[PDB]
Amino acid sequence: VQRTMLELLNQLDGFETSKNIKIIMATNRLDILDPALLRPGRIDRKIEFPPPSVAARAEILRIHSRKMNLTRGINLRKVAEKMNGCSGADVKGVCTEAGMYALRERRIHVTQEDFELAVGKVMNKNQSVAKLFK
Amino acid sequence: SIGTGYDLSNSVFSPDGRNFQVEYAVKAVENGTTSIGIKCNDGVVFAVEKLITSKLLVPQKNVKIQVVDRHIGCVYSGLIPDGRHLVNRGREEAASFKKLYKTPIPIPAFADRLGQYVQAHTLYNSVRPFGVSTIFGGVDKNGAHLYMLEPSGSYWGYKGAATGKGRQSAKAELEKLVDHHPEGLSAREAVKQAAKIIYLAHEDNKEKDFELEISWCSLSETNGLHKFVKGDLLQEAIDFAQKEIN
Amino acid sequence: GYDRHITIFSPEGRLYQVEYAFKATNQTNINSLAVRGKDCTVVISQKKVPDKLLDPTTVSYIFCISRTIGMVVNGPIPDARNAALRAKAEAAEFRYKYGYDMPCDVLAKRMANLSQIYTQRAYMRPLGVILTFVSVDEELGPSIYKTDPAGYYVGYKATATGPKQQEITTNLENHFKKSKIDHINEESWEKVVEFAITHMIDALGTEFSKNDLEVGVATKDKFFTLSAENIEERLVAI
Amino acid sequence: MTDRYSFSLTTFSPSGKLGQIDYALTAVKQGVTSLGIKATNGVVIATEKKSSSPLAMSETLSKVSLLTPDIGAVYSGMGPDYRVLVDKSRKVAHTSYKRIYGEYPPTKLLVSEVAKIMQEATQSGGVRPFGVSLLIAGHDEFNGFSLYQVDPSGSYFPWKATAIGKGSVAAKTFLEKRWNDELELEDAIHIALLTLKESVEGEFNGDTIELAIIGDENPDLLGYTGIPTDKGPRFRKLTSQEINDRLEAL
Amino acid sequence: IQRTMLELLNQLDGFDDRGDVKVIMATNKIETLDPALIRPGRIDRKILFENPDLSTKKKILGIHTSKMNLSEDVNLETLVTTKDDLSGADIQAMCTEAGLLALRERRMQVTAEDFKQAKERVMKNKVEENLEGLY
Amino acid sequence: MFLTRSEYDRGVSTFSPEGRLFQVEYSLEAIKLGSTAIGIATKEGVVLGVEKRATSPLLESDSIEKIVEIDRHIGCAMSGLTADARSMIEHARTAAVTHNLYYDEDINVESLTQSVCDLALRFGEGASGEERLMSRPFGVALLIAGHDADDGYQLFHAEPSGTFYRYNAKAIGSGSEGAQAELLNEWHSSLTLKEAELLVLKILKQVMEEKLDENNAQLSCITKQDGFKIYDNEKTAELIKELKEKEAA
Amino acid sequence: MGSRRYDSRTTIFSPEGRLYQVEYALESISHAGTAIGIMASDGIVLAAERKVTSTLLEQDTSTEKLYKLNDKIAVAVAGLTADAEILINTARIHAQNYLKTYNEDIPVEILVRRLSDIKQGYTQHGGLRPFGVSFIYAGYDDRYGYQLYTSNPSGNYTGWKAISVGANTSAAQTLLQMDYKDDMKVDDAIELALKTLSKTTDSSALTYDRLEFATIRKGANDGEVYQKIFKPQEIKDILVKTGI
Amino acid sequence: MFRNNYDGDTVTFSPTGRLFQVEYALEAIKQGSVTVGLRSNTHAVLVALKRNADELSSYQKKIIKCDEHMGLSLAGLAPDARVLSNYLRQQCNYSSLVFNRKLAVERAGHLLCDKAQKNTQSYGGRPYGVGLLIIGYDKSGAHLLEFQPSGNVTELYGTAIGARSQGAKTYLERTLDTFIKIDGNPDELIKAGVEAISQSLRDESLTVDNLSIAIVGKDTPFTIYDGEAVAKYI
Amino acid sequence: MSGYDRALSIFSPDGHIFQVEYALEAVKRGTCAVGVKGKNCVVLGCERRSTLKLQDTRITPSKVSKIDSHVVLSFSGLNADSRILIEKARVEAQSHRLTLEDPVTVEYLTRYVAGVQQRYTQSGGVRPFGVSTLIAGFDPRDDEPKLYQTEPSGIYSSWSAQTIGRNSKTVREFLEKNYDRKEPPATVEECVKLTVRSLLEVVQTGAKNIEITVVKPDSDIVALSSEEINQYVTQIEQEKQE
Repeated sequence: VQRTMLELLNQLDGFETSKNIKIIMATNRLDILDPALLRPGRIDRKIEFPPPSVAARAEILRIHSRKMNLTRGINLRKVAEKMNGCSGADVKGVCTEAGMYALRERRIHVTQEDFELAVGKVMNKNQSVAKLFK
Repeated sequence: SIGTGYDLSNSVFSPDGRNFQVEYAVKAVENGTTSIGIKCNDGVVFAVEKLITSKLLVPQKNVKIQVVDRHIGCVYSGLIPDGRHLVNRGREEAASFKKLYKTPIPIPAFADRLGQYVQAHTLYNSVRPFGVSTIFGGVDKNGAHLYMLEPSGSYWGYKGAATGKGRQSAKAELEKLVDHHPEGLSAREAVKQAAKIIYLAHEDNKEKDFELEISWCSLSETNGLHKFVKGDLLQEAIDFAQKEIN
Repeated sequence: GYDRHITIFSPEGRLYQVEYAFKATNQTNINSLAVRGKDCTVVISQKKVPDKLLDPTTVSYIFCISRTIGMVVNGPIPDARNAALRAKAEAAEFRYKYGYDMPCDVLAKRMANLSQIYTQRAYMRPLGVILTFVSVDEELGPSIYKTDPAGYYVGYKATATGPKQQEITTNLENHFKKSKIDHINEESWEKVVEFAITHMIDALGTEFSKNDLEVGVATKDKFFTLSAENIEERLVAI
Repeated sequence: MTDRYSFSLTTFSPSGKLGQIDYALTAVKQGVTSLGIKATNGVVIATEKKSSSPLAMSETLSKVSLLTPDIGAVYSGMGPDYRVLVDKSRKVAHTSYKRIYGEYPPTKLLVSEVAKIMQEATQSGGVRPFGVSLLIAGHDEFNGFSLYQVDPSGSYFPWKATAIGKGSVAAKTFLEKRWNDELELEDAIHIALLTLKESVEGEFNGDTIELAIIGDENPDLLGYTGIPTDKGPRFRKLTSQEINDRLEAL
Repeated sequence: IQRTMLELLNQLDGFDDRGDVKVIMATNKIETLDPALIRPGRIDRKILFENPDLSTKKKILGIHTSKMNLSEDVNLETLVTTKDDLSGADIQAMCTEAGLLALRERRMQVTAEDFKQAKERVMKNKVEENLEGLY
Repeated sequence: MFLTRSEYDRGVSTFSPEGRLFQVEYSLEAIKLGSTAIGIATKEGVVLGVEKRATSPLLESDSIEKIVEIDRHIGCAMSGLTADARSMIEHARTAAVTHNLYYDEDINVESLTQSVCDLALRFGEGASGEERLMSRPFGVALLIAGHDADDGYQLFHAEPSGTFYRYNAKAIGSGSEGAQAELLNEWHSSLTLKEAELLVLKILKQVMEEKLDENNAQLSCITKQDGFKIYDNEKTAELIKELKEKEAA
Repeated sequence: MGSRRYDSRTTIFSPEGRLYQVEYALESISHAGTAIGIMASDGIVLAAERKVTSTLLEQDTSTEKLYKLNDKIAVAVAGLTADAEILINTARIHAQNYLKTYNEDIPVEILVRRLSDIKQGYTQHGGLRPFGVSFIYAGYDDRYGYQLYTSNPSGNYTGWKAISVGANTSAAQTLLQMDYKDDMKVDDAIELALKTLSKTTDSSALTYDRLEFATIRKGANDGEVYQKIFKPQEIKDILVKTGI
Repeated sequence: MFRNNYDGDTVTFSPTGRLFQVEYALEAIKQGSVTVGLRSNTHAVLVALKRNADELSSYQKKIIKCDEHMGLSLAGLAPDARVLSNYLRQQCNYSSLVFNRKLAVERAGHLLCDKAQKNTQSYGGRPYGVGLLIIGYDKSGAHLLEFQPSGNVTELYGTAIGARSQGAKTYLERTLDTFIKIDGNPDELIKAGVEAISQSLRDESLTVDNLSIAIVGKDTPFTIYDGEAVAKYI
Repeated sequence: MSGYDRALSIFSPDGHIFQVEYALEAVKRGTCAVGVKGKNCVVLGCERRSTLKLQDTRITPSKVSKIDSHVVLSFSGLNADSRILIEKARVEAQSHRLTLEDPVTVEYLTRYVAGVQQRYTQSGGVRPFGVSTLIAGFDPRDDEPKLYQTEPSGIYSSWSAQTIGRNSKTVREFLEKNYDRKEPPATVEECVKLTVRSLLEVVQTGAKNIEITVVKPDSDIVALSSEEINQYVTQIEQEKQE
């Protein structure tokens, strides 16, 4: 079924196969499957999503932060300086339980203190002196 | 050590602590000629089945025995040449003893040498063990002795001995004989008592004939030196032992 | 490799070979024991005899290497003598060089340290044996030491060895917690012998002769085997 | 005779991490616990033995060992591969430094040459490494008190307060909190002592433990009094009651 | 599936008198997959394609852009080299990547640097080996 | 068994499971994979001949050397490989001068090759009890040739297996059998040097992969008068010249 | 013996025509630390980014990603330090040998073709591994003035301008490939280093304990160069002058 | 069938006890040609035929001098013979300038038997794969011995080896009490010791050059009758 | 593997010996090179694979490598092994000049360094020299030009031109076309424009990459200046006008 779709785009419909159909594709681990598929035939741009930058993560933290509350007393970027390149996907995580931690004690109003907490919630527990190398 | 295992190469203790490259050897000697060693009450005597494998062989021409410096008789079994090797070491080292300490060689300290040269061919990886089962017995001021030899070095001091393809057969008589003689026989009479063995042991191999040879060493008969026996002595024996087994 | 040779460990963090060499020591189903005194020690080793052609004076697991010193082996013989021989040859060195005779401790600081070397450079397989010693030194008194295929040599108050060094000891440590003594009394070289024989037969319950057992005692400028007619002196008890 | 100069351990696996090294220290972690720390005015090292059977004496087997009157060390790993290399080590200090100069060596470089005992073994033909990662403590005059770890490769690190062995990680996780930048000795030994007692069951008898220090000279032990240019041996261990009276304090 | 092979393996050669036919095929890898069906009684020969030579590559691409502007003349002959073992087909990609780079323009304008920005780009994805031993 | 060779090839000094050891025979093949040679017995002289594998038109083919003298009155050809052949030459000619020093006469030829064919058994075992010098055997079938007193005009055929036979004519290369047949039914007992030199070329025009000239074969002669030498191209371009009329029909 | 002691995989080739143990070793380094070395007109520098940074680990007495050879040459080691203290013990003698017979100091092009020729020496002879190492060099002479070199575990040395090694380096060059002029005074070099290292590593916090570097100059007119390894306080000076 | 291991080297016993490589050596000589002989009380003989490659080529040399009071033949590999021969000349030479009470035959076997032993236990090396025949003469008279790579030297009247040999030894066993009773008639036992070699072969023409003999006795020094002087003895 | 004859010893059933053909199968991955001898001159050439403009231009370890005033050496592929052959050749030069009181030939030199490799592939515990080299230069007081090519199997074979390494087969066919044993180039500049032109197919007009010497009678050795080269790189391209 990979052998057919590869040809389904070529030499029988190939005059019009990829004419006006304009596929995309989303994966991980590009370096294990066939090299037949990634090539200019059937593909154009092996483009890439790295983790974000410090400036990126501020935006992405500011945006799942929308609907929370009539908050105050915040500078929501220094958290990004607390937090190295992890993802622009998990930060909703630390954006989430910050509310929960205050929800846990019923103050619907929020604080910077919780962001300091929830950020440390995830990876400090997700953590060998054999440095034979120099 | 059945396959994908350990028996193939030396100095690898199989997990029951064994060198299965060794215990293959004792089957080799078990697949060889017969020979014996007896303690007279005043010395020793040996024997062997020489093996006619053809008609073109000459009596008293190709022995199966060598000898130590002056006294210590030594026999072979299983494989001859590997035996012949260390007997060159036998005559060798005993001269290093004699030149140095100004006397002949005692037999216990002798095995203290020859019971290690073979042991020191067990422990490496790039050698083979001597596929034999040797015997040597002799005389000294402290009396006489007999020593059997196993390739792993498990040499003890016997009064009677055996090897070859006729062990349980032969050694039975050696046990069934000695209990009837706690005295310990003198020399000339144990001879025919032993030739009784070989013309009985060969019962396995009745496809063929054979012959034998004899050793001799005692105080009252050689001053305690080694030699063979000829003339009417052993000829009076071979017919005797052949006479009293029919 | 990793399961055949020695000089490469397992992935785990140990090896497998030498753990076997300890095992061949039990390849003769023999038991032994050794004890102390103010001036005396004892060693013993039950002797088996298959087919009766042997010369039981020639049979021996014991090698009095020198004056002041004594040893007995375990496991098989031929891989023991070479461990005994260079021992004997060594006392022709320490004496000729450092004046006087070897204590045990320097010896079982030495005869082991090369057994370690027999498991770095694997060209020589390690000697298939655990091995003991006895003596009556001058500073520390009658001292015992144990040795082994890899060298955790240790002094002792007493020992136990064979296939059954789990309960023979239990028949012994039972009362060195009671009598409150590493030492043992009845100093003379007889009375301590029956102690060694009575407690083991209490652990075994088998009768003997001079034929099947032996003796070895460390004494000043002395070490030797002897006649074991004193099997009788146990008889007077019950 | 010995036809096996074939270099063991010389086969880099494709990841680049060697084979037996990462297996060798798989032992030392499986081995017993030890430690040794540092202060401003003195040093200490200690561990425990695990006799493993009662009748065996437990004072002849000195796990701690001397190599100079100013240096002393301990391990926790394999035993018989320790007592052989010290005999090389202390021999070196007579040879490589003393006979040629006269003095005893500093410890910026004794450890270096003790490392060279080790890498020459993980690189020649058919030789396993020594299953030990020991540590030494010593005193000098360009640097005074000091401490060093080693490892069966050869990489020596310096340290301040360290454990290696079974539960060392728990101890390294322990020291640094109740440690102090100037924890002088008689509290050091305490925190050191209890630093082990958590790491052990069975019994904590005073005879169970050895330890020692490098402090200040003690020419009551020097014997040959009558020479002002003969300072005291700065190293000296302790017996089993003067440990067992700091122990009654807890 | 084996039965799907047999009759065809049969229908091929079971047919004789191929006065007119040419039953042919092709793939991307054979050296570990196909049977030992090969016999001139069944199949005769086998002919290879693979990566091109430089002068082979030289025939390729102005002819593409012959149907294209080249606002300016940008000496493509020094653009590529035999050392970079391109595909044969990253080059129509090249030819359009630059107009894409003019699709990153209001200018519909041809430039050498656009090709420069492309092969630097596309080969950032393509592999590269270590010149460790300088072998 | 299933694999008699592959399961016992890697053991250089190991006899087969059927008797004839291996790495010698693996060493006895590649002589064919190289380039042929040929030589002939004769009482008024001796001839040798080869090809030279004119690979490209850049190689100055006078520079290649499948042929060389040992001494004044001995010459050797080669085959197969050539890097592994200098060493025997550099040992072989050493004996002749030495024989011309310790004994001061001229050396025989049968007293030579024995001290050449022994040399290629140092691997595994040794010749006169000595242990070993070199890893592997080395494959070049040589063709010595030389006058002497006791026997006159001779040749031998070396072989790394340690064997050698006093052929009266013998070839090398993959074309050996393809021609050695042709010589067997052609070699008489009372021929001349020249017609032999005319003979040998018949094979080279026959066997060779391409049309030959000066720069595709060369030759070398023997005389008790001159000893040993070779033939330059124009001389080679003359025995081939008047070759043809003998095959005009 | 041979059939079971794999002494064959060393010092041999692929069928595709290459080596394994070396392409492994050259890769094996990249698990290790990181260092750089450049060539300013005024003088020379180096640097090293450790990774061993346990807080109680003493990291202030002496150093391990950097060593010396003599009074005018220095290096920046990378590899495993059990395989560094030997050839260095073979290098330091070499200067104390070259002087000892020619009463001058080393033309620095000569010794790297004395150190490389023991690294090569093992990956042809024997069945031994190579030294798993890569070096930097930094030295001065008169028949070439300043210099800088780079080596490998095989034995292939190279002269280079401004280099990184160890980890994550192929971008590091590409992080500076724009920034390297040729004027290059000293105090506009160190700004590149931190601008290099502070954009590639684990934690941008970058405690001084996790950093070492050195320097070379010409401070006495018509005089030798000043070997100076910097020590913590003066390391920390420029560390914060930059404002980080 | 199926592969065996334990052959890879000359050091491993089999599970039974064989040195499986050794037998593969001894394989070659039955795979090789024949060289035989017999004994008189005053004389004793070697004889062996030849091989070739083509008719252009000469034949192999197969019987080799070692002294006047000894000589030998071979059947198998050519190199190993020279090793022993170039070795063997030395001892019969060595005794002739140190004791000059000339070397006897039997002890020669008893030391080169021990040659092969040393080269059949170690690793690095290889077994000399030949079973050769040998003669001699001494105060004890003439003799005849046999060789194997095992080290099993055996003193005998006569013997055959090589391919197609069985009938010839079998002829000899059938013809035993006759050829040896003679003395001073060397040229008649050979006439039985040739038709012996007429047992199993093709030889459809004048075997003039295919064949060679030497002999010694109480008077006869070791000399190899070769060439057409042999042709009468056909 | 002290001794051990690992697989260098093991011949093939085809006849070859694996690790040798493997070697010069590895050599082609390295920088090309070239040699020419004309009427009176001898010429050489190499390349520098493209660096990032950091590969130190001043003291690069180059491909030409002198021996004396009258001999040089160029090579291909591996480099750490190149540096010893260059040493234990010129060693023998200073020696040969001494104990014979007169300098080397070239037919004495190629025999050595082509014979050495055979010992590094017919011995134990040794890997071959994964390298291929050529020699170039005159004998003393002789106008004759000579170059000899040699490769790890140990054979040396003279030439008039030859190329080694990468994409040589893309090149040497150009040279057999132009160069001919008919008639040399006249003199120096003739060989060079012929020499350089042949490279250009693998060159991307990197004039910096390529580096050249010549050799002349009376040992007038010299390397040439990038400007002198580059002004050939262009006028040759000026001739492209068709």
